[PDB]
Amino acid sequence: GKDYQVLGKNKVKVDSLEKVMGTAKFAADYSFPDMLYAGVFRSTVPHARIVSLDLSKARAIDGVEAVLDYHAIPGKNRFGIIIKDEPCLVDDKVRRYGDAIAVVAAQTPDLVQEALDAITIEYEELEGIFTMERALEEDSPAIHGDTNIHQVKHLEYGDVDAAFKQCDIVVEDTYSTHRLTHMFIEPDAGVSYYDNEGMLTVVVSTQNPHYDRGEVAGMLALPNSKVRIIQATTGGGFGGKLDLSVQCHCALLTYHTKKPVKMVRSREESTTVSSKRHPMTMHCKTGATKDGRLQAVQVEMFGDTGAYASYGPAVITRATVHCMGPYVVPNVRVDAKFVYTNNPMSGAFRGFGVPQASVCHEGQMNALAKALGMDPIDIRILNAHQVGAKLATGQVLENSVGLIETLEKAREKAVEVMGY
Amino acid sequence: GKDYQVLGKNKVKVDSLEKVMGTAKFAADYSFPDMLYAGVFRSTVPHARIVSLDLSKARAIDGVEAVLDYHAIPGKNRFGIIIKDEPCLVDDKVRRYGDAIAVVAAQTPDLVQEALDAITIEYEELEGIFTMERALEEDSPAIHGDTNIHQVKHLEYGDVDAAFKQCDIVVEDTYSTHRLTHMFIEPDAGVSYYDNEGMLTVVVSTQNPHYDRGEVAGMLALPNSKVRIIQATTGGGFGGKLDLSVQCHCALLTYHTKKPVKMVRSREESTTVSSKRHPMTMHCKTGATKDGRLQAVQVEMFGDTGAYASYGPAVITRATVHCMGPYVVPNVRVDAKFVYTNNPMSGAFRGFGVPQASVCHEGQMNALAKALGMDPIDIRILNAHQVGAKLATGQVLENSVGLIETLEKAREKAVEVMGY
Amino acid sequence: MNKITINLNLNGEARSIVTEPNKRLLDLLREDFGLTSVKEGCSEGECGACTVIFNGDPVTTCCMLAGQADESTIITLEGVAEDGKPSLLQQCFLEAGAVQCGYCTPGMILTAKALLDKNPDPTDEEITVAMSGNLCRCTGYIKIHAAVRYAVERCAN
Amino acid sequence: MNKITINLNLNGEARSIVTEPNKRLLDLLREDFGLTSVKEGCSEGECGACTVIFNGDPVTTCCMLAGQADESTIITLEGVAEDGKPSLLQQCFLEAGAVQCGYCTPGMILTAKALLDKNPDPTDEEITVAMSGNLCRCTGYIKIHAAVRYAVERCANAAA
Ligand SMILES: Nc1ccn([C@@H]2O[C@H](COP(=O)(O)OP(=O)(O)OC[C@H]3Oc4nc5nc(N)nc(O)c5nc4C(S)=C3S)[C@@H](O)[C@H]2O)c(=O)n1
Ligand code: FES
Ligand code: FES
Ligand code: FES
Ligand code: FES
Ligand SMILES: [Ca+2]
Ligand SMILES: [Mg+2]
Ligand SMILES: [Mg+2]
Ligand SMILES: [Se]
Ligand SMILES: [Se]
Repeated sequence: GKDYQVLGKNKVKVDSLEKVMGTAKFAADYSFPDMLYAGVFRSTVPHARIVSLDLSKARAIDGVEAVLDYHAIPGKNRFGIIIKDEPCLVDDKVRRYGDAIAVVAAQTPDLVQEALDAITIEYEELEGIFTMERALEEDSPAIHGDTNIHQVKHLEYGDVDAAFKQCDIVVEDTYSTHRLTHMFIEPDAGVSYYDNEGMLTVVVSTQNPHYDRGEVAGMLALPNSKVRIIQATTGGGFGGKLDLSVQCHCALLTYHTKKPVKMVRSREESTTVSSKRHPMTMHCKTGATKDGRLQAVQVEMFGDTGAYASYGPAVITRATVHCMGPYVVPNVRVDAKFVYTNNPMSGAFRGFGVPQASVCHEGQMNALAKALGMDPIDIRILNAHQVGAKLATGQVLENSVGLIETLEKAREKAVEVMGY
Repeated sequence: GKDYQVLGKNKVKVDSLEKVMGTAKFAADYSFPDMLYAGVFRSTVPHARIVSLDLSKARAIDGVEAVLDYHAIPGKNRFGIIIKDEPCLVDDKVRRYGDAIAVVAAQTPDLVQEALDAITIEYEELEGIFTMERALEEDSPAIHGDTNIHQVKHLEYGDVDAAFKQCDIVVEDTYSTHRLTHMFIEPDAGVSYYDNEGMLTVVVSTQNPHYDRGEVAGMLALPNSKVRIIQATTGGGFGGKLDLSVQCHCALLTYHTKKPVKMVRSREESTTVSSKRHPMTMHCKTGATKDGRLQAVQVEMFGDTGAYASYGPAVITRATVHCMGPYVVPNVRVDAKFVYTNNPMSGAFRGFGVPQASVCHEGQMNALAKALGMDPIDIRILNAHQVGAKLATGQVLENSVGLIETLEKAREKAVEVMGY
Repeated sequence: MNKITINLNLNGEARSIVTEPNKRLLDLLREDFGLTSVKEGCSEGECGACTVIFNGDPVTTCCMLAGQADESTIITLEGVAEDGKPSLLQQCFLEAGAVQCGYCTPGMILTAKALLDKNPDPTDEEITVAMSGNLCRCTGYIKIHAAVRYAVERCAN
Repeated sequence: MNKITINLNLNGEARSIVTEPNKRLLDLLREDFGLTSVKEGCSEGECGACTVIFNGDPVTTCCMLAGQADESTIITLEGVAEDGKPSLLQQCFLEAGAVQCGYCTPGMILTAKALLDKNPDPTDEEITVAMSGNLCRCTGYIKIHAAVRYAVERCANAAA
């Protein structure tokens, strides 16, 4: 259909050969002469203040070339994919477990760990917030600024207070999705160095090399054109590699030692430090009529974005806009609030808050289909989006809409294979 | 003169840092794991067919990975910057001393030399041609095709036969220049290999990587997009690094061994094998009136292009177009004939035939000035090109012509610094 | 601690190295022999990314001490290629679409090769259980299996 | 042929290597010590590109056997930098336009430095003779000589 020269065809990928031959090099596969190894000394508490930090004994180890804290940063010390609330190295205070406090560079991996076990630190723990409830309490201690309210969106389409009176059926239920981690098979790894021509470079497992460049250049106060980021062959990301991982820590050390700095996270540290999916809770109420046509959807959701924003602003926004499934709803009300907590940093994970939202609306639909003796597919085909329909945002679908086809073709296939 | 923001300023070069720090890498400074070293077995005779070539004893040496002749080339075996008359490895016959016949790849430079010393060969020597006079004799063997005449040009402008009769003065002399070598301080060097992603690559000391690529791709029968040529920090060329040096021999050895192949030429081999400046002999007759105004120039010249064309075409035409000098001459005739000989290959050397041409046109101007008792600078200002002058090719100068300013400024400065 | 002498047959050739024993077989292969096809995805024997053919049998090199590779025959992904070219198995993985991020690929191929080197005509079930020691987060395993089934069929001829 | 032990101070640090004696000092520095700044432009003492400061004097390493570096103090270009930064002399080559292809540069800088370490305020004539063992095919030497002169003036300038 629509005869194409190469499009559609199953061509051998341009990078598969080196992957099956084993010559392909992922970040951790890179090695350079005089290359030093790096490790990060992190927090063991979730919320506190650093009263005392001693790095003297670490530095005194024969083989350790450097041990640094935020003072060592010549440029800025605030980063973030959207909101600059993430430090490279804690300066302000610890806001989570595994927060980056200091970084070490040594001749061998063991010397790294030796230098790490020699560092001592004293904390002045604060109230670690772990529930959205306690986080909303105007009483709770602000993890950021003077409030624990990160994002707040409100979508109002038509008039739901009215429509909820033209419905012969109305279902209400509270939905909740948990916390998950990308679990890409390749742990976070990177290597920074000044190349032969003096170019500060970072080879790394990432999903956005250019974003990484800005942050590094910012940290070192260098124009972007003078910082090179090479996205090495990457072993999966699924969203967990959009935030900074080792880029700044490696670069920072290469900046001070002028030598290549390799940092390869163990599975444990990789999972402990990377972002996680936003665990959400969604209060929903959908009203429909006999025939099955939806009349109004109302949602009030909350989100635990964690110690730092990360993709939180984008998660809440995308969630708010999709919470009312791929169906035509003339009336929509949405209240969403994301809060900062001391729980693992929540960010981007395949779906951007839509998987969580899908459970909520699909749970409602299947609920209405059960209360109206309709086939879960038909009740959907009926309210399914089509070219010409109007979205809760006032946008009108003008092209590419094959939702009903995915419903029919799918059901059909199901029948043929599972007896629908 | 135009307030430029940065233009004209003595800005530190973007590549000077690596050069003063010693980190800049020239081709020979590159080394890779499992890299082999390569050398070339070259002819010791000027013109001859190869009766026999034994590579068995060279191949038997423990440590030698490959010993190849033209039979190992999968693609084409004819190359050349302008005319494809150069082989990668000699097939039909040797045309010069130092002709590349076979190549060797081994674990060490000593093994390579050992391999070369073990190769034996038998030639059927033909007549070596070393004079343009013998080359033009049609009974002399044809180094290429059916004649030793390589190029011929004729520039006819106005009418010199009529012009010379109107002249008050005519100077006639035969001029000639010699054979020179570029002598860039860095000898030819290169290294080829397949990179991590299987990309065939060649890091080389060159002046034209894109040209190099097309040749290598043509030898290995590969598309241009699948052959990477990286011009390493280059230690000078002056025209001597336009022709292929080691690119193909290296690439070929890598194609067969699949390993990195490094080839660094000794100064001797580099000079013996690289191009040279075309020696030329120019017969000139220049006429003018008493006021010192030029009326006609007639040149009959010859050039020895050596065993292969190289820039022979570019040299004969450029020299033909400029041999009257930077002066308005209403009547010019130029005959130029470049011939093939078994002398070293003549190619591009800073000037493309104009240095040789200037020896001629300036020698003429100075004899004119002396005979007419004029100041050498004045006789030149009088006939100098100016916006609007008509050139011997019919071209009229429309802009950017400051010959008279060089003349005046030069004399003014010389009066001051040398007592002109 | 004294350095130990290790003799083994790595990727078709007899090698021998004297080194400290305080390291894993995975480290020995990656660092001492430069075989970086052997990945380290978890450090606890779960992902299988560090799988290598240890005496006809696949094993997690992150669970073995360097010294234990003495007198053994080890084959890593680099040893699969035939004179620099993709073996049949490797070719099938290429055409089948069994490769996404490619981090698990080395182990997968080695497990599938170890199998096929013992059972040329395995059942889809024998194939599944055979590679159940290797985790992939990209493919869903579908197309990886297809590549193995693909190879076996072409193995018939 | 038995191997030999060579003890020397290379770029500030005491090094020791047990190697075959049949190699030039140029090969030792480039291959065994990885100092590629030491160039081989001719193999016969003419170009000076392989120059290194040897016990305080500029010498052509292609004319020397590896074992002859025993008990010596050698400084290659890599050892001129101050904490990974361009020394004054190096900064002057950068600014004076003394650098074109840059192949003769390591040698030029070392020869200049060898002179300045002995005589901080040389005459122009002394600068020339001191660097007459280094050939350049790009600059015509004009700006290379200027760079050294500029370094001498700025050095004196630092009389604060
Ligand atoms: N019309 C289309 C659409 C998609 N594709 C195929 O599917 C891929 C996905 O394309 P697209 O939907 O445009 O998404 P991106 O290329 O921007 O990939 C990012 C996306 O990719 C996903 N799948 C992943 N797959 C792998 N192997 N690894 C990850 O980390 C992944 N992370 C996730 C997450 S999260 C995201 S946001 C394309 O590369 C292509 O091979 C196609 O052939 N034709
Ligand atoms: S690192 Fe060995 S199984 Fe994962
Ligand atoms: S293809 Fe990515 S983990 Fe398997
Ligand atoms: S290579 Fe030593 S002086 Fe030229
Ligand atoms: S700058 Fe090129 S040889 Fe000196
Ligand atoms: Ca990133
Ligand atoms: Mg070239
Ligand atoms: Mg020629
Ligand atoms: Se994501
Ligand atoms: Se040239």
